[PDB]
Amino acid sequence: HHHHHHFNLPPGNYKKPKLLYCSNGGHFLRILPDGTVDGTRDRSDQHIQLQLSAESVGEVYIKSTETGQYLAMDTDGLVYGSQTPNEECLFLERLEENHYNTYISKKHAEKNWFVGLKKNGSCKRGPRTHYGQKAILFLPLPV
Repeated sequence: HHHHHHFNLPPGNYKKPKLLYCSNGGHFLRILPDGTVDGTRDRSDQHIQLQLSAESVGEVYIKSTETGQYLAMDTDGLVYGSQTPNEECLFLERLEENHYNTYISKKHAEKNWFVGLKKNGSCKRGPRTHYGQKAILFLPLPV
């Protein structure tokens, strides 16, 4: 239910799409049509528009409005874009530092694997992410 994690939730809803802005390097979470996932500073990019949806309270899907691909994290902690929703597509959306949004792999929740962007714009691998990093901090902006 709580998945052994705090339950501080961020404000806001899923009514409209959003951009997931990463504090770390100022990148927007990007889901490439090829299943590639990274971050870009280009506000005009057509693959940064994401529609979040709540499966259950605090659990979301992050889907690309452009491609329809779901954000996901594999068994080895690699983030990728899935054509279909599966257990690797669910994330625990939580409030962080009383301000930001963090996304913890539900499948790998016990290991604290988050979605995160490096200063260079490249995704981090599950095991490389951790509480306290700027890489995991996101700001949902209107498109």
